[PDB]
Amino acid sequence: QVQLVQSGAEVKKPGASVKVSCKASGYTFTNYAIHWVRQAPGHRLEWMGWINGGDGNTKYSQKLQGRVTITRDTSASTAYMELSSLRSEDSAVYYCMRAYYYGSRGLVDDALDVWGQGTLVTVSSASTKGPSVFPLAPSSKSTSGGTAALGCLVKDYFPEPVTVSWNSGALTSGVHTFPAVLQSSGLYSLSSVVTVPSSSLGTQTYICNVNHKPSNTKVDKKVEPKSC
Amino acid sequence: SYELTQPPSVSVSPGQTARITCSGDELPKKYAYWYQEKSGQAPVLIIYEDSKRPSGIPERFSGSSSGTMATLTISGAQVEDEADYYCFSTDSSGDLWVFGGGTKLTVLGQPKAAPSVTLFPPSSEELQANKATLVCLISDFYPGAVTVAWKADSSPVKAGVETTTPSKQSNNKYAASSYLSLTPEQWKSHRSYSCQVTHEGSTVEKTVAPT
Amino acid sequence: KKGIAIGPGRTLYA
Repeated sequence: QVQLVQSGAEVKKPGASVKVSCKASGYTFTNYAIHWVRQAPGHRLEWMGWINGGDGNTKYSQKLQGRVTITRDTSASTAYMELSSLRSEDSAVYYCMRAYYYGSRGLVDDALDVWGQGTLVTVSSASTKGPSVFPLAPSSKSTSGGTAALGCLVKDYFPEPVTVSWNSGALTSGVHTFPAVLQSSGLYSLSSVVTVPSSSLGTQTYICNVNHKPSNTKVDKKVEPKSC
Repeated sequence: SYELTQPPSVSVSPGQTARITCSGDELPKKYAYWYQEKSGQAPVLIIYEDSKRPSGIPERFSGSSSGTMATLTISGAQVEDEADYYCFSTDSSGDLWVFGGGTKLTVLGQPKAAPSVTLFPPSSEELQANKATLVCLISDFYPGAVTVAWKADSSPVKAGVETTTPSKQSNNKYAASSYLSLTPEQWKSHRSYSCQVTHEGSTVEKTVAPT
Repeated sequence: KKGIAIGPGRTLYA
């Protein structure tokens, strides 16, 4: 029931500012505090700051004091994080996490490990490139009896990431989303493949939902078997 | 300015008990919190308030704190426990939190695993877009090293190949991708294309042909 | 002994 939903991924230039939101639901927003944690894709976790849902008081990391500003909107149940003067060392996944305790006596409800899905911001001066989506016709050479492998190919996009859904989220069993390659052109390309029963080939509808937030692009590609 | 110091990496054998420490000057009068973060996933709170364990965490995880040193113990670890572990506590005033450096746990003696290979030919839509891409997927192999090679007919491909660095998946195995970008003329001319996957001496070769 | 850190300015000490 308790949930933290963050805003989508963004691209910024060196020197600009990024602002990520964090909408809370399932609990009294003013009783808890909300942390902010950043982590480079190949480095360690870093604590940024936290803000009270009711007081609004903030305590930032001494590394980020002067650049970061954490706010909150009680009427919207949403906390915000803004980081200015972005440099290449800021390319990271940004999370929001609810504090363990609430109230004046520091109690806990039916949860205490609540993390948002994460927002990957990428500071760069390169061009924002949209993705191209191509269907991967179902194949049966990769066996498991009565199972076919079909998917979608997301080609030439920048920057990361690209999230791929299947049938608007109704298909999760057997969904394998591979990490993207870094081509010599500077663009990325990944593939998302799902394994389905062979009896559903030609009767069940399969559509992949490609979402590239850095370019405001969404593609729903129908995946049908080949017609030879 | 406050810091929590963790060992950079610890190694353990299956069934053995692994100890991951965390030293901090305010730990005598401040609680400690532990997080498990596997490769490619979000951290998970496994230990809160020095010793307490949240619901859903296996009982083999436990923690203790004494003096300026907190400790995380994993009794009888398996391959699933192979991940990074971070420390988490506050400073003297208790208004700012600090994460530890991160301890990488490694379980020894993991069996070899043969990779599965899947190769898709270029789609008819992409050929209409004056492009051609061959995707060679590799999954479920250990260790995380693989040698991918492409072939035009029977000769090695001279250009147009990109291969990912092998990354850990859910079941603590590895997966990789390999793409061969071609033109419609090259794909329609040669008799066949193949991606050769070599892992621990063994070799798997999948071949596709135009139309 | 040890206290908990609720929020900024909110800290139940020893």
